[PDB]
Amino acid sequence: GTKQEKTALNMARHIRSQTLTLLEKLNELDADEQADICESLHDHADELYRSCLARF
Amino acid sequence: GTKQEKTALNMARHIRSQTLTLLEKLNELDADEQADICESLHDHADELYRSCLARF
Repeated sequence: GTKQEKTALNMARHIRSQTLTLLEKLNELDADEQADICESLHDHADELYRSCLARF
Repeated sequence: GTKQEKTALNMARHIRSQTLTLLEKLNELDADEQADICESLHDHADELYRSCLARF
């Protein structure tokens, strides 16, 4: 049960995180156009992460 | 000229990358629903990355 499938559940996990941390740092920065962009980004990166959770 | 602004150009850079690498690994995996999800994800993570490039 492939190690390629787990590594991808893993990257998708970590991208779900980075995008939240980035989102957070961009609020701090009142870089708010870009905050908004990263909110979307985070929300599709949990959509993917959870797509991966299921199928895997 | 804040180190908070550079760290965020940096995370956004790296997320642009991970999503491509993830996208690639998910083609390999013929996990194609999820490939499609990550293509979007990549494409908004370059949209953000380049939002950051400008303003910063």
